[PDB]
Amino acid sequence: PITGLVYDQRMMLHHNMWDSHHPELPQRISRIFSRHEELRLLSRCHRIPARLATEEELALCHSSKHISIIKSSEHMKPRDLNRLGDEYNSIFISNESYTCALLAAGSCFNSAQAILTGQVRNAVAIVRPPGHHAEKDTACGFCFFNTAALTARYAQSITRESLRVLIVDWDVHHGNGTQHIFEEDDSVLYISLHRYEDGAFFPNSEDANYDKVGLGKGRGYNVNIPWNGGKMGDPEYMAAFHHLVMPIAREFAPELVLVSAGFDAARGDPLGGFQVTPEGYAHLTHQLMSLAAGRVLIILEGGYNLTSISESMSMCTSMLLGDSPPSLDHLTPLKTSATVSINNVLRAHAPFWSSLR
Ligand SMILES: O=C(NO)C1=CCCC1
Ligand SMILES: [K+]
Ligand SMILES: [K+]
Ligand SMILES: [Zn+2]
Repeated sequence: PITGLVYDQRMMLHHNMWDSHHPELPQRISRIFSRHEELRLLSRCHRIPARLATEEELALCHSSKHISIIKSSEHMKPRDLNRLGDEYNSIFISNESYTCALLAAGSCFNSAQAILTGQVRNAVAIVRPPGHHAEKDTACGFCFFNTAALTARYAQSITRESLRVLIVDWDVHHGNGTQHIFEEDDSVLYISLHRYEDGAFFPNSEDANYDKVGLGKGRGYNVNIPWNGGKMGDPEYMAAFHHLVMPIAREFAPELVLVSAGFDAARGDPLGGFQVTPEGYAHLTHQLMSLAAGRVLIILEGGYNLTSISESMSMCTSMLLGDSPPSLDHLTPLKTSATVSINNVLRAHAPFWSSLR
């Protein structure tokens, strides 16, 4: 009944040298860690060490060209770093960025290994830079390497190739990189909830719509839950879990659950515009703990209100430790567009998942 936790202050070294107030701040992870200490959650966890991902491990999901370019940034001058970052969509780079991305991935590898060998029951990874926008061949949206995708492949490499991994991505943005990496794969089920606005929300692609169900062998194994026209919160997320996430996940019967746990859908976030509460994230975590014999790894993605993300992720760790869920506020009726979204996903995925029929 042990919960693992990985945090390493070295991941704060990745920084924006032209805009020191950029929202993807070094103190995102130190604030989450501090709140775990304040709530006396840290002493209840087993500390898991960070490590660098190797280049061979990065190649589980990424091209050699992309790996080499980010690797080369470690020795670049600021003028090189500025121009290189501006080649990507929403990326800043410093001489420490590559090392920090390696530590984010390697920290999650060690956590998955601890879960899969039974050292811990579940775990939380307080890591940055985030990962779920990173593609096979390019960086994007503050992400260099796709930490969650890499962890799924790493998990398969130390168990068996066809280990069933569920990735639930509740960051407010679509994890375009994770979807693309696994789009043709039936061993990794990707489920994303995200603000969509008919494509008028980052990353601004109709790839995030509900009709993208996967390709080839992966048909049915990509579940997009897109939100339109509404300040979504606990009622909508609870409804999506009840009607979609949990029935599909139970039928898939994962052997490992990875959460791309961005907290930018949280009330107070400067970018997301949603109002999921810390108790809401607690309830989402508690439901996922009923899968995979409790083998859940919570990986920090986005989330930019330091107070909101600290309370929200700490509440997730409280759930992993076995604490009872806090009480939700009175769940208001769903925003009408959320009902439309959920019904659209149900129709798209009922062909592949008999639990939705
Ligand atoms: O939080 C994020 N992704 O999860 C952001 C990347 C670019 C703008 C917002
Ligand atoms: K998401
Ligand atoms: K998939
Ligand atoms: Zn995000």
